[PDB]
Amino acid sequence: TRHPLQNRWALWYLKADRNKEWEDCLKMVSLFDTVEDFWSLYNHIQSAGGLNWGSDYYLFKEGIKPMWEDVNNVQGGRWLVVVDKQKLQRRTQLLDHYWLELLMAIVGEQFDEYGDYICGAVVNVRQKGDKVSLWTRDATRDDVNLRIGQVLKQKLSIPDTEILRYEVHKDSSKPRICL
Amino acid sequence: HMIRYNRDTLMTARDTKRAPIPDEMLQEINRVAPDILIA
Repeated sequence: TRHPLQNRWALWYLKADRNKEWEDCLKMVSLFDTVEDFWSLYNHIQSAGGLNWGSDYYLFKEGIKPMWEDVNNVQGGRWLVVVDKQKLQRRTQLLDHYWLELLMAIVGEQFDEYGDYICGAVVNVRQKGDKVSLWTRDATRDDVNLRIGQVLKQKLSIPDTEILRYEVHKDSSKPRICL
Repeated sequence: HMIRYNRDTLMTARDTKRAPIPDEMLQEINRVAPDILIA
């Protein structure tokens, strides 16, 4: 069987190593461009919830480096979701729900007519609070980023109560949108 | 021009998947990230 994806995606893995710099812990694990290979990959690697504290997964379109300085990210920003309210297994379960729902929404091109503006997704597994982020290309496009944020909240069942922040990458070196 | 797969379609494809992981993928995971490999 073969269900081709609109885009070819690269999964990256940041291995926590207290002795090494970010760039020296990051590895491009695999590229994939079908539904089958997406699930083969996801099925055979640790879920976000099974990673050691300090680890990251990144999923970015092929050719986009998972760093804000990349030409495809530099004028862009991210929607940020922080997972820090719940505890132990409930927090872990919510983290895994957010990450996989996000990955499905991305590779399945579910962000209405704005898929060209999606760069990638990032999960940071951290003892103090996990972070799940959706990175977009152009921080000046409020129309794009607002709609993308709405879909994000819908897909991940993020309550109207919890307010998501869209942060501009450049400013990180105060949210532009709150939702 | 747009290829889309909704949630139910993707999940159904996972639930009914029987084909194994391509060997090239498995070997790449083992090469660069053996510690996250599940089998």
